[PDB]
Amino acid sequence: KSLIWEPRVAVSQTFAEIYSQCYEGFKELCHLDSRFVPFDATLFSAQSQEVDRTQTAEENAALDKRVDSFLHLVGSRLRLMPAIKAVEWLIRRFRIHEFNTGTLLATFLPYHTIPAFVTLLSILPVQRIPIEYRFLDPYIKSLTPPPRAAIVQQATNRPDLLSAISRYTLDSCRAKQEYPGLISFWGGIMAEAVNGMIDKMRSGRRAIQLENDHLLLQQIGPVLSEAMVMKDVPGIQIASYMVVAILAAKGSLNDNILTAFMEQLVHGWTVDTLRPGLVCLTMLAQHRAKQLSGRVAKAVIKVPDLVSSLRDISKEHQVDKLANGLVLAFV
Repeated sequence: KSLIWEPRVAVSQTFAEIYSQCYEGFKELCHLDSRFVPFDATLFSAQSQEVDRTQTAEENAALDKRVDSFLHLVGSRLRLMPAIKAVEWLIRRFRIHEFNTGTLLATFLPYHTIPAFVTLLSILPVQRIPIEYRFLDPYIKSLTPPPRAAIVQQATNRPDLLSAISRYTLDSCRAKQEYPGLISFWGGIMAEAVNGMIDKMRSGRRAIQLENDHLLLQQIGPVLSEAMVMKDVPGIQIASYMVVAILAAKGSLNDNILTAFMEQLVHGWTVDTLRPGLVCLTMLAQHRAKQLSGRVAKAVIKVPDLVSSLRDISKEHQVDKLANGLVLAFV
């Protein structure tokens, strides 16, 4: 029942004493980032000292929604002690480790090497832990951090967990509460998990390989589609282009799929992602059919000195097929 204090200390603290300590933390977050200020009326108001969750189903839904929004917002700062104190308040007062334990695990997950992660493990109720996170059961029992490699392998073998990681990341993006560590945690997990799923699904039998490919695209296709059109977050777009490049260069995918990706890419790309996207469009054409759609072609020639940029990309990449399909598609 505490992120900071051992049980002997915590049982004797009054809410007045908890609040006064955690509120200093929240007030420090407000000075770093004014987006914290609206929760001053809500989760961190003085009256919250006496709010008992149990005492109202629609209220609890609205509090669950405010808690989840705060967790997304605070996730970028979990290495600071003010952030840990603000979370502690929600844990002590609103018991969010029991009623919001899925959002809370996802918020802390990219910080799996900091001590607060293990402290959080030691107070999670194991039977309220969602199914896609229960690979953490050994690490709760041993009070040691899971290594990145254990998270990669579980994400690779459990669509559940990859999907929870994607959903949390996309929801932060939609609420403009993302941060660099989050984008990078997602992109690297998804890159290696997709690479691991490709290797597990590799077949010498055409029928098996085609089905595997359809299974894989059903798991990860929508997530990659949403991230490729997140125009306010170039970092998530560029991360998704890295995943799509692995699918093109390693994945053995039919030309309707690669074409689908090509068009989703040029639909979402902006002046901030033009070069990395063009590198991606190139690897999608090299691994495809010789002539490309009009969607793609009408967008690709709006790229400032396109021929100059392709000669550059040719330093490290196979560029013939995209210029060829650009050529062959003006008719």
